[PDB]
Amino acid sequence: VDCVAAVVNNGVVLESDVDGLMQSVKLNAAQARQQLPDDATLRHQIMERLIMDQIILQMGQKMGVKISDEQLDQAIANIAKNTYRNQIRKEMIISEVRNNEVRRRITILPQEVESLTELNLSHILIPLPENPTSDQVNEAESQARAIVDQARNGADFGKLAIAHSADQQALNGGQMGWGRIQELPGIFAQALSTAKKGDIVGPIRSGVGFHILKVNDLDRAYRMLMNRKFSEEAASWMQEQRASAYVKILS
Amino acid sequence: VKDIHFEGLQRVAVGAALLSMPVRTGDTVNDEDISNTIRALFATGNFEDVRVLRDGDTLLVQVKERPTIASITFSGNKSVKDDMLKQNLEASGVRVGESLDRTTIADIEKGLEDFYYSVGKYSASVKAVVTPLPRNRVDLKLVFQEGVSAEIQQINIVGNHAFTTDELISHFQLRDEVPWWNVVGDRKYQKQKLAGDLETLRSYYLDRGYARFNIDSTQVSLTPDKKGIYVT
Amino acid sequence: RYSRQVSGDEAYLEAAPLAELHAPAGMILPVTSGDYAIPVTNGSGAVGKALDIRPPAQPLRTQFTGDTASLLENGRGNTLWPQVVSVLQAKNYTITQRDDAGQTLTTDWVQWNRLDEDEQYRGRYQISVKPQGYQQAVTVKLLNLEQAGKPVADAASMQRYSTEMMNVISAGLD
Amino acid sequence: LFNSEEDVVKMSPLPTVENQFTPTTAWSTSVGSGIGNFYSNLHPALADNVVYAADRAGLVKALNADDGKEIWSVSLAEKDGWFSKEPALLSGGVTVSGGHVYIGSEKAQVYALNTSDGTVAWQTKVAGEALSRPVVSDGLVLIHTSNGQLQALNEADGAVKWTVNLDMPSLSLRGESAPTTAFGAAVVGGDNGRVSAVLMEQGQMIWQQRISQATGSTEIDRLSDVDTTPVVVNGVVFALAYNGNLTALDLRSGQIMWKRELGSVNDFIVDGNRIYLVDQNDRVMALTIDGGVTLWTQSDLLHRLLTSPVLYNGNLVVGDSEGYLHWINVEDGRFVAQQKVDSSGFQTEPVAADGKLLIQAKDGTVYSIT
Amino acid sequence: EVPDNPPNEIYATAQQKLQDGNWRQAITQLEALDNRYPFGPYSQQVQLDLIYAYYKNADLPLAQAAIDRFIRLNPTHPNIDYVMYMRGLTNMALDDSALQGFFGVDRSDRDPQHARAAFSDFSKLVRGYPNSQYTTDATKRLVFLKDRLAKYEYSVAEYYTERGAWVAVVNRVEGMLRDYPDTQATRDALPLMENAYRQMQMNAQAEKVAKIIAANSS
Repeated sequence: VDCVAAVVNNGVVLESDVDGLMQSVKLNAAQARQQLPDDATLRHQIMERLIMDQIILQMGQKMGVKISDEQLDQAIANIAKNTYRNQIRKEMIISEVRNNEVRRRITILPQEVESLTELNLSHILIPLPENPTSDQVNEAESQARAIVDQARNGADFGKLAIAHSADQQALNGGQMGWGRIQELPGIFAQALSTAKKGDIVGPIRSGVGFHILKVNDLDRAYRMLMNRKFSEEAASWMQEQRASAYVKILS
Repeated sequence: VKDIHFEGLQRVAVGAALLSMPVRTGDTVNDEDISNTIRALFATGNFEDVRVLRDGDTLLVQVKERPTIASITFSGNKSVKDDMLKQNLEASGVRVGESLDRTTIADIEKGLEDFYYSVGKYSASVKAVVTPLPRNRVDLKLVFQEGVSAEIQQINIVGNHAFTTDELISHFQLRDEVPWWNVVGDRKYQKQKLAGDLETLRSYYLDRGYARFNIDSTQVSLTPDKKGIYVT
Repeated sequence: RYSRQVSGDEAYLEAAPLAELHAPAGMILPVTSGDYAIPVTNGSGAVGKALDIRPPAQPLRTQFTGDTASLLENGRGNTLWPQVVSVLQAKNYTITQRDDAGQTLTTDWVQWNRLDEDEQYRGRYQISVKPQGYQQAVTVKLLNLEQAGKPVADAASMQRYSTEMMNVISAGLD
Repeated sequence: LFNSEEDVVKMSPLPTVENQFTPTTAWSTSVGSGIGNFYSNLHPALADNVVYAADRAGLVKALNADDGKEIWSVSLAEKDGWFSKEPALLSGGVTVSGGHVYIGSEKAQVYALNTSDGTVAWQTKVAGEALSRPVVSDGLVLIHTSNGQLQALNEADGAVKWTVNLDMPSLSLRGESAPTTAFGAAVVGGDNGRVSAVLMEQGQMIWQQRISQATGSTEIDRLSDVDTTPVVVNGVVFALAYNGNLTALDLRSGQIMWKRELGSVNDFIVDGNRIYLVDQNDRVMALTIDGGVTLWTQSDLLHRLLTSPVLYNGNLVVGDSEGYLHWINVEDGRFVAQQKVDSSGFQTEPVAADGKLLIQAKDGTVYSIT
Repeated sequence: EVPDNPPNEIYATAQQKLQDGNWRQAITQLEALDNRYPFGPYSQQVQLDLIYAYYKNADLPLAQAAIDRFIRLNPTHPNIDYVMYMRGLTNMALDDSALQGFFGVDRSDRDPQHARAAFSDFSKLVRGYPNSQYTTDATKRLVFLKDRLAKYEYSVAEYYTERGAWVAVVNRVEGMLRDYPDTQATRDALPLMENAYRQMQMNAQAEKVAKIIAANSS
């Protein structure tokens, strides 16, 4: 019964693809000791993930020039130490157009106009549209307060990150690896000043949505700025692309 | 493959339906192949809902047909004619007797907004209503809201030391103000009337031996209110 | 009648024939433009009220090449002959004298077409022999002399009508 | 009368009041009539504890502050033309410099007056009709006419020191843009859609930058002109078009950093690190300046025909065409109070030179809000 | 008004109402189903029926519009000779008033602009399709049109004789000779030519035209 889960412009949102997504995320959580969240809203989260995948796929797949595959074989061989191989290529082609389009929007001045440690931190996104259609910000603030409080109280992290986030890293708990104070968006200098490893960090106001940050751990300048820039402009671009779209639930 | 047949083919040619999808008969059937051919069903876009269902008996496919337009109506178009709107939708590939593209609805509305951009109704809103009909058809209600159109605030000729401004404005076609006791015209700016008015003004000066007189320029300005128009 | 004839005016038939102007000796006639020039064609055309001004019946495999009614790509073409027999037993309720099935050759009897327009009953017999031309099992009808009002009239226009009755019905159901 | 022939347009309803603290009208002093249903930028001036205002008729009022006392008034109407009673037709916003005031008219004549006595300094002919408020700097004054000609007049006596030609498309909006000065350079935005920085004292243009979207879905409308006043701070220039591109760049002919798809004609305010503005369609947005990323947005009211917002004692204040005036919290965009202060309506930009707020009613008189 | 019904029964009632002879509701339902389904296989036959219907009811301008539309959409339809013939027939029959034929006055000198166009259409038919069902009738009608045009030309020349503008009558009879040297009108009008040449004493050609007349006296 692989029916269509949603109507998304031209293509469709199917059931086998969400099945594959659930299988992959749950097996990875089993391997990586990440708590397996209850499939009450996990179904809808995976469905939303696939829907945004399809919309970002329609914007760009029809354009550009696909990608080669031998480099994919080499990369997966390195990462090792025909159903599976299909999803391996799609995440590269979807990121290729994503990596390209965000660069086109943002322009870069020479770094010398900007004059001149690594930390592990997680991120959670509350999807707020261009304007609160149902005044979501009103409830958004209440949910943000509740969830940051629960994070303080000592709840597990995979469940909270999975619960109702929106970004692509959210599946794996939303950890962004090691970052320094100057690869993070220009709104978290005060947040990193007023933070510590493992304590509470208040939610932050933003156009895209509030963000929950948990301190999980503790030539260059071009990438120093590029990381955080890329962050904010890619987030804004994906939000705007999602908003200007036609998606209908089917069930 | 033993048996293949499609539902809801009231107007659909079976030959096209079988030829579009890859598998026909006599090939292996598994989940990835059936999913791929389901994707290939929407390849033309001529469908709205096609799906595969789990059965131990042969094969069966559910299909829902795209509605085709039966008629179009334009209720709410006080100051314009229905037939021109019909021609406009004719040009935009929305000819009556075609599949109703629900995706394009916003573009259709916006195109009609640009159509009222010409007349002078700028704060207008058009809404679409979709009514299904038997035989799986569709009728369209086009609701038009022509709110308020542009109005000339004042005509301002500048630079003159022979004739007062009113003595000059009195002999144009477009008006900035009308007597309160009389109703014979409105301040409905038209792009064509500007050139005629400039010709009139040029004649008015030049007929009394102001030979060197010429226009420095003309200026039409819109207030960011879509109700006031200024002319200099 | 006002159904199958030109407008009531008929005074053009008695048109005086054209007498070409001879050229006297010593001089010739001027050049002709040829914009109003009358050619010569074959006769045997219905004139006056006799001409049948009625739109032609376009068949609706729909062979329309005169008597040629050989409709042919469906692999179940054999069962179309009993399917045509359904049209005979039911529908028109007509019958066939020598209706071969293995040879797929049916000799349907002469029918009686009468659909308004003061039309005398038309008796048309067809050769319903089903070929296999350029496709799977085809079916063909080959008409013959048709009685109608007269003993037999086989005008070009009426032949298109007589074939059409079967062409409409046979395509209509089968 | 013709409003009956047309069906009423759609307007967003008013939000909740919850007036936490209620200021009032400090004084309802009267300044002639109002500008009515004419679009003009004629805000009054605050100068050394007195106020200066005018009206389209030509009346100009100098009034005492802190009370509705009228120090003096002058009828600046035309008294020497074809009838010696012609309408003055004043539109240029008031300007103060030293003991002198500069006023602009939609009649190509700019008037300088002397303060404290009502005496007329002089009058000067300027190309095109003046609509932008004069800007005074370096013993000079600059005016942007709605003809495409930036013009400079000598401060001391009035003289055409230089002009700069600008490009004008066909159906541009009002050419109401006031250039601003920084380090001997005047920066402005024309109706072409391109901003320009120009060296003073000779008219030598320094650089020009294109700030506009694509050609739009069509050519009709989709106007790309810029009229909001560019803002220079920390050597950084901010400009904003009609369909709009938030263009921030470096003063030393420096190039753009970021662009965003927001347009407006109402001026924005830059304070500390925050940008505060109300755009076209009348939604209020607050952003940053390190990257210009959006901080928050509010669209509870929509198409309510606001004014240019103004900061005041910690929170923003915005007018309305209806006469409502709203207080916006600096954080979250929460309301503080809704003041039905006047029924005529608010059109012209406010002034907050001191801790005292003064605002002009479009069809009425000025009002002081505490 | 008319419900959206399958093309089957709407065409069936079209056929049977047309066979009945009632034409108002016939054209009504034809135009209705023509507007509704401008894609069905009926379209060719629908329009071929509608042209006949417009002709029979004398809605001739609309018949000409529809016939131009039909010619435009398929210029090489297998049975276009019929529609061309109908074009000529409508165009000719549009030149009748049905009252001057009551009283017997012949309309041979009224506005001959429809006659010319009908002639062009019939000539085009006979040129292209000399082996179709509409040959002899076309030839007879075309002879009639040629004689009518000749009659009009002779009428104008005769009036200019009464007025006494002999250059004009000379030119008109010369045009007769070049364009219709086959009808009775030119044979009758040659004496007007000889009279004209004798009037300006350009008689040197008067005897030439005199031989022209005399040679075919019998």
